[PDB]
Amino acid sequence: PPSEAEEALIKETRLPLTGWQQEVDQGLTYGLEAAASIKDRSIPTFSRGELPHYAGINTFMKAPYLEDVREVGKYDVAIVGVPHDSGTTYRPGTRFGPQGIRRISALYTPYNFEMGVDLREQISLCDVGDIFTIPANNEKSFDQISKGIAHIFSSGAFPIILGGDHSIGFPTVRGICRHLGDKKVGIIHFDRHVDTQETDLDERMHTCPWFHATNMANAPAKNLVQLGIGGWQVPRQGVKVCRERATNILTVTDITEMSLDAAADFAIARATDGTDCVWISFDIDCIDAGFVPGTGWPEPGGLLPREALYLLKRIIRETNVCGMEVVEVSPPYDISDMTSLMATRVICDTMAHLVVSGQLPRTEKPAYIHAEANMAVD
Amino acid sequence: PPSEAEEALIKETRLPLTGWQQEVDQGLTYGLEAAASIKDRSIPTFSRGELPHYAGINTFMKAPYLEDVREVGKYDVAIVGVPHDSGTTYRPGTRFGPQGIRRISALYTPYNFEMGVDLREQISLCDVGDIFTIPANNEKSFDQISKGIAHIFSSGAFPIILGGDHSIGFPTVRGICRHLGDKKVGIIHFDRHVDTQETDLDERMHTCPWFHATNMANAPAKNLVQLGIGGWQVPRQGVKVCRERATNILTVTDITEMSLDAAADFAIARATDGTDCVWISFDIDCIDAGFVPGTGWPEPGGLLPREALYLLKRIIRETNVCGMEVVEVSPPYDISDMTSLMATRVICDTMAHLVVSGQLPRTEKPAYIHAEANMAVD
Amino acid sequence: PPSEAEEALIKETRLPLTGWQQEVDQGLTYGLEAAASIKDRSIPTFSRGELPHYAGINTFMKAPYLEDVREVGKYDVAIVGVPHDSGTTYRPGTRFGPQGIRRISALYTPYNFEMGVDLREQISLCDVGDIFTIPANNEKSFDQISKGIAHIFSSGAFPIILGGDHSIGFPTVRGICRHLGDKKVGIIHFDRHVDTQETDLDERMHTCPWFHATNMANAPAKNLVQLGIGGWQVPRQGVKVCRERATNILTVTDITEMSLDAAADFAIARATDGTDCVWISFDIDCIDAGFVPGTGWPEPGGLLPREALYLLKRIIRETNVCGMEVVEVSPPYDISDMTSLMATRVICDTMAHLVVSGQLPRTEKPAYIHAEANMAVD
Amino acid sequence: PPSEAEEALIKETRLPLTGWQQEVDQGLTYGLEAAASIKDRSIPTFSRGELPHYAGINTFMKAPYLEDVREVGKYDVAIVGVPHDSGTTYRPGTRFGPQGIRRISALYTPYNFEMGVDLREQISLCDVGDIFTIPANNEKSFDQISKGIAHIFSSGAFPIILGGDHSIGFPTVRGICRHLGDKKVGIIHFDRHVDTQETDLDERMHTCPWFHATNMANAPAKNLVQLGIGGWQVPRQGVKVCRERATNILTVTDITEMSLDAAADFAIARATDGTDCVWISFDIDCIDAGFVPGTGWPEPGGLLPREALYLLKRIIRETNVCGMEVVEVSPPYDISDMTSLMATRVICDTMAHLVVSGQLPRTEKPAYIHAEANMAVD
Amino acid sequence: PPSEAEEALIKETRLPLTGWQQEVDQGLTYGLEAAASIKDRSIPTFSRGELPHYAGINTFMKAPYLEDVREVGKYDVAIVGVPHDSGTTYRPGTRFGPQGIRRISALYTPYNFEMGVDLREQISLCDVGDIFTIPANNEKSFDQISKGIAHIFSSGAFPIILGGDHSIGFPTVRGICRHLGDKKVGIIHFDRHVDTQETDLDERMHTCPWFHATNMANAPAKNLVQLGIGGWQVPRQGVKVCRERATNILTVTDITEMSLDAAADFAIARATDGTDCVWISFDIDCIDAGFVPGTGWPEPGGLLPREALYLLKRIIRETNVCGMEVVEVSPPYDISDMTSLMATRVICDTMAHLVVSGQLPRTEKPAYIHAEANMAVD
Ligand SMILES: [Ca+2]
Ligand SMILES: [Ca+2]
Ligand SMILES: [Ca+2]
Ligand SMILES: [Ca+2]
Ligand SMILES: [Ca+2]
Ligand SMILES: [Ca+2]
Ligand SMILES: [Ca+2]
Ligand SMILES: [Ca+2]
Ligand SMILES: [Ca+2]
Ligand SMILES: [Ca+2]
Repeated sequence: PPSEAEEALIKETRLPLTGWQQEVDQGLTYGLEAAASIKDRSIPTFSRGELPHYAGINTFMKAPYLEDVREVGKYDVAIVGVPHDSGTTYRPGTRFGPQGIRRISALYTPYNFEMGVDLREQISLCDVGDIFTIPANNEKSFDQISKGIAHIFSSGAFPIILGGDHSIGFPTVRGICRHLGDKKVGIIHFDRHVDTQETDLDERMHTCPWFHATNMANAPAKNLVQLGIGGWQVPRQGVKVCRERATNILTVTDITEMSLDAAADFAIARATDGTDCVWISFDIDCIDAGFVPGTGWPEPGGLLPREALYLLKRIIRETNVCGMEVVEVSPPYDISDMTSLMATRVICDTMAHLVVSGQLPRTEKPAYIHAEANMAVD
Repeated sequence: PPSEAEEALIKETRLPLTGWQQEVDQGLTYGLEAAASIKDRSIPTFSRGELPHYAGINTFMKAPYLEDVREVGKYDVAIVGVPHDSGTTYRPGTRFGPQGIRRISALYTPYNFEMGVDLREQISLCDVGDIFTIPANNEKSFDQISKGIAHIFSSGAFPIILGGDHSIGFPTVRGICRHLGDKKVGIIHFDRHVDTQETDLDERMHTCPWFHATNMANAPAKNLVQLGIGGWQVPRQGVKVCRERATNILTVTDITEMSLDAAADFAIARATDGTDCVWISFDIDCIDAGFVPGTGWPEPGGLLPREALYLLKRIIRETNVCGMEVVEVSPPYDISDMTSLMATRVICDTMAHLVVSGQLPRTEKPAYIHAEANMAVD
Repeated sequence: PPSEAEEALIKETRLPLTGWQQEVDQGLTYGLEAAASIKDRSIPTFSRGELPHYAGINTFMKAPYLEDVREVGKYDVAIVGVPHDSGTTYRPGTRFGPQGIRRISALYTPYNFEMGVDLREQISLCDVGDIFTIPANNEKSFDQISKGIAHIFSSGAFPIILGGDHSIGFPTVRGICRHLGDKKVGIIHFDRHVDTQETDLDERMHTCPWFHATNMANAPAKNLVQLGIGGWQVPRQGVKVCRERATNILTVTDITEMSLDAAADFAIARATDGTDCVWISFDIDCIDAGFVPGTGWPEPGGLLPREALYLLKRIIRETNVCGMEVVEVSPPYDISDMTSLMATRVICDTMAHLVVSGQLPRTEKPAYIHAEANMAVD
Repeated sequence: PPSEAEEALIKETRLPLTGWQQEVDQGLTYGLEAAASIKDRSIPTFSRGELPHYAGINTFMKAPYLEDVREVGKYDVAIVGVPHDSGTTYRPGTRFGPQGIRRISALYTPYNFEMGVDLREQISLCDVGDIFTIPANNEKSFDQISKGIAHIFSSGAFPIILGGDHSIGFPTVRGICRHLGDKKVGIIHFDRHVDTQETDLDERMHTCPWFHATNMANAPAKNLVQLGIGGWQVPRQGVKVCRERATNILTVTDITEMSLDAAADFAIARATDGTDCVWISFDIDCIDAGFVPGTGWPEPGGLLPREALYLLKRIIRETNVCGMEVVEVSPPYDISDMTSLMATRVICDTMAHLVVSGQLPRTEKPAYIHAEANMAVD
Repeated sequence: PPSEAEEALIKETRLPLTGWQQEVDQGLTYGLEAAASIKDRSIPTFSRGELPHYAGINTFMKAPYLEDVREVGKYDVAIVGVPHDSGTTYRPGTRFGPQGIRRISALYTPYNFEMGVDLREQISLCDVGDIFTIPANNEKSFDQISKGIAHIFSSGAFPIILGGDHSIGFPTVRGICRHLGDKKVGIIHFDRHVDTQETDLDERMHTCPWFHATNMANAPAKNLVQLGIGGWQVPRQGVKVCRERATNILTVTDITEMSLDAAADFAIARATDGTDCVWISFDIDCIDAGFVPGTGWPEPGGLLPREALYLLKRIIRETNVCGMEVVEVSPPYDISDMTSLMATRVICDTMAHLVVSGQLPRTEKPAYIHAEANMAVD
């Protein structure tokens, strides 16, 4: 058989360069041709585009900033920041998650070697900026989040949420469910922590999103899949809810003992049994603490990066994904954006798996998207 | 007499709110009205504008990003980043100066209390992004810098350069001089270091800009004013040039002994005697090292922040300023953007002094701006 | 005249050692005598007390932890943490302010050289731990804060609040006013920022405490003194309130130009004219940013440490102080607890000035303390 | 069979102590005997040698500094720093790579437990300091690097290069090839990134070394082995060159799927097929980002430390190695020299594998070293 | 009158370049001529000497490392590290003080602008490395320190000690006194802390050096001058000793109120009245904590850098100085070597004041140096 590297070289030949040339051409018009001493005449005077990586205004992957969010339906993918840390029960700082992710994403090119995907050539991506979150009122912030996510989801753009603490899992899923009609969504949750209790410190904090999301008819708790649960921070109150609502859990040791392929098989089967789409909710703290210091609830003995990324390869390519959030990156506790980088990799890999599996670009709005918002979903 | 505080309260009443309302209105159109639970209906769903400060895409002071640089002449002020550290002789990292300055500038409002200036109401400001610098070839990077700065300067927009190491003082001033005709520019240089030697490590590095700038006829060395020189890093080769070319120097002890007012009088008189405009070149390392850890050549015993800022009040308001650069901020060596914040304060104070003194907005292009570039200035 | 140092040596002779011996004796009983090889038989086996400074459980200044808060009236001073950052409009992290202050306070002894004060000998101090704050609901957190501060204040113990963001200035002052009857309190506010607007991001955040506090009859806005206001972060909305309510403001330049003694005279006269006590609200960001990197709204050109500490000497010793809060220390943004240390110094100096001026220990409850809570003060 | 630990105890008995005693004796002569209260009379007054580890002047592993580089041929191994970051396309800082590596190397002893190697007893090692690099002119810096590396290589000393960004792979290999005559060198490249494009930002940067090295007749692209390629930073321009020149690539997943032994077999076979020696070029970023934060292009999902070190065991012991470089350590982005430590381990393990396999010390100059420099190799 | 800057330009003309040329010439011999593309033929291939500043082996100011300490009497100044933190009562880490000072000293040139001093031209300086300190036994470490300092002092070289915690003040002064015969030394001590108690934590720690030093007949307590004492960390036990032994103390407020000139007059008069030489003992924590975060006992409200440096100008130039130590730099708590830089500035300024005042180079051994060690001084 050919190696992955040998296939990668062949796949690269199949990718076009029209998106690259478009950016070069616009850069030369809007940034001027370079000074006379520059030999490569694709270089402008003012950086306009990907290069140099260390320069420029940092939107996610230097995607266009879409100021007018009413136009978001014109894009295959919309990156949206949710700078919300009012749900944090230990360290705050994840209100800057979106900023750290955007900053470090400038290191990347739009191309993935192993998969032969070039997002600049194969999808349209925009960055719509951030939800106007409300630090002093978690519930008001939830209402802002749901309205913005509902707007993006109903437009047909695929939403990728930069968190923000995990409490946002309730208002993001609520925003989706406002436009699901009677369709059902399975939640695939990567986390050490079950996040299923009712209240924490008198409010609906990051330990509580799935209690409230699975109270909605569109999100069955029996289709909630929780990958990586364990350690010393899993609240007993949440465990009780998982047991009584019959959620689907694998610990880290379950995953490594059964094999990653069997663990992914479990997640796919359980999340899709009686649902129409799947929501991916990736808590960066599911990765062993040694790789993600910039997070509020680090825990040793988590998933290693290649394990988490392989699980994503299986799950994203084999389910109908309606959106994703990557939560709990907390830049004030990070070192050289290590944790933001891990989150960026999850986001970019996910987009590439959606391309490989033919889910993006979409040729039509998915059947599960309903234009009228059901404001009584919760 | 009335206190500064009493005058500030009166001055604030004289400022309009049309620029504020314009941003609110655009934010509501482009970011949607807020969710129903939000009481303040100036708040949108998506952050679009100043608020929240911790959110959004970080251009300088959240000014509009001007993608099409050919339109820069429509703005009173253009912020331009010069992410260039090929001139550094000790620590690199100031290629990220523009990024750190943009990031921390989100903390500011457009309004200065003591001066009664609101930049959102009184000027138009844009951020044109960054010059496409050339890390492996200082001279090519210089050529890019001069072309971009010449473009901005000739448009009539007032250029504010975010450095970048001090080597850029040559290509920025060269860019200006390309459009000065036979007019002369006095350079007011805040620094512990004279920056006047011919080469360093075989090239034109940050210790060399003024040797090469004052070789140009438009920039007389006799009008170069160097405020703060001293310590253990001033190269003897540069001192020799200062002596032979008769530059105007005050040490930190000279400044504090003679009084800040007398020091400013000296700078104004010497920089304007036989010149038509003044270029401000502010090396962040002129501030005592305890306030600016994120820099390549820190030195104890520098200016204290209030001293540097008072000197700027006198100098900016009493000279005809053609542009400014703030150089040597090196975020990798900083703590919580302390050094970027000091540079942001210098930049914003300067804009406010230009407003107070009636230099901005301009009612016409200044007499010293010539449309045709003299590419043989150097 | 004798120098301050000469007076300090004489003052030290006047201090007893009974409090020291009491701690040594308890340490030997509860921590055992030392191993046989230890020569100094005041040393125990287990650290119990001040020594070693790097060891032990970190309450503030290693004061006794008062588990049963119903007993707080037995102490001259009660340290209370308010780990609240739901009012932050830029960086969070000041929910850990109390932790950083407690940690670094282990460096101190109970004795101040220049003042000849030994708090271990001259007052009883306890640490009551922290208010149970509510990160997801600023208003609920306010209600907790007011109840706890009211409890401490009404007991007769002098309350020192470790913040926490400045939004807590409303619930702390509200807690005091619940027990002031019809007596009036003047607020002496050290800050670059006026903190007087009505709402921010739809809530009562750290820019808003004094709008809401001076709406209470017991806290006249005409007695609010604001020392250090200036820079680029002072919201215009707050300036409008200061003007319309006639608060008393001095900028940093006002203070340094008029002399610290004249500035203190102004603060004392204005805060005490028609009031019965004074509340001290010290925002750590009033100190120049170079000294306080661990804060959410740093600003260059602030007060230097010796200036702020001298103002405190004048103000604390010459007013009848009912309590104090030190706010906005944000350890995640600090370097080696520099900012926590500055706050610790403010707190300890204040206690020493209260001792020097004869305000502590109290011989009786002050006339302004009313036992029944007026829950309708706001 | 005996365990590795059991073999290690036996191997240690076979190592002499003459090199240790020589250092002790010189230390006592040059550093004086210890004060009278010191019992171990191998201790001097002044640290001179390995001990204490936290003390002294930090050459690599506290090896002798060879001031006169003309004498380098007297040593089995010469450590040379290349403080060069003009080839960096994102973060600079690797100009301090050599400093960080030297600093943290003081933690090590000269002895490896598992291999039973003591470099103080079995080889002569010197530190020749650093190449005088040229930050403002990448090409001039390349010329300095090639001259210095050619000098060391032609002397018969085994060169170990402390980088410095990967752009130096061209001038280091060029320096070797100047003295290879018509002999051929296979390059074994550990990296996530192919580093094979022609120019980047108009120059020959760290993404370009192997394009230019394999243009030389002595370095066949068909013998270039690239271990670990993948992620989102592999430039398409480089992939095209790899395909057209038929380089040998394994991804991380290829390596882990095929087994480390099979991956090493592949590297050995392909790099030695038609070559006379092998150059090892180890980019620290081939290790998963969680272990190497101090680097310019970190990437998740890389090699784990034990995987990289096992590959080195197989490859170094089973090829004729002519030199090695370890590149891209960037101390400004590191935490407690973690990344410098990983690079130190690679360097020291490599020396030990050369000893175990009988490649060092050399009994004669290798047949492939030619005394006359071919300055036209490129 | 001429400004300091005008005098500096004239003074620079009076300095030779023979020391510079000597280093250039040796660098070209030992580091080879540069590659052909380098235009400045003073540049070698291998860095050998001052340049580049970011390169090379870091001895203090890149001075020659004197391996054979028996030759130290051939040098005007000997830098000696004392990597000792067994006397620390709060934070350790100052065992790395010498390393941080050496590292950051590479930023400096040998020339001071304001004073017109070039140490490369006017003195011979060596770095003798570090004392072999004994972390587990403070008293054994003291014995090593005294033997090494006695050796350097008796040779006629001027000793500059890089600490290390202040406990070393006893063994360093003891080393000097072993060679003072019956001559007397006045100690000028810059510190917030008196450092005069008998024991701390059962041993002679950094709070105790002057108790034990002034027990020696050669060091009269009545000539001990303590500049900057104050704050909350001054132990009462030490204050008692200061009072009973009649030491000479000025607080920070004493110094600023009386004027720096009067404070220096006091220090000079009191330290020299009945003594033959003066020992300078500079605790970095005498500087306000905002400038020196890397220290074990930081304190707000200290000296500002320019104040401390001016005091040194007066004191060093007007006393007969026999040696100096700069203590308590703790790199693990520093930010970007800020604190090491302040200590480097103190050291270099001191050398320059010794040159300006004609104390170095010495034309003969000072009358107070006795060749035979009096081992019974203590
Ligand atoms: Ca979670
Ligand atoms: Ca979690
Ligand atoms: Ca400069
Ligand atoms: Ca400078
Ligand atoms: Ca405040
Ligand atoms: Ca404030
Ligand atoms: Ca590489
Ligand atoms: Ca790489
Ligand atoms: Ca001391
Ligand atoms: Ca001290």
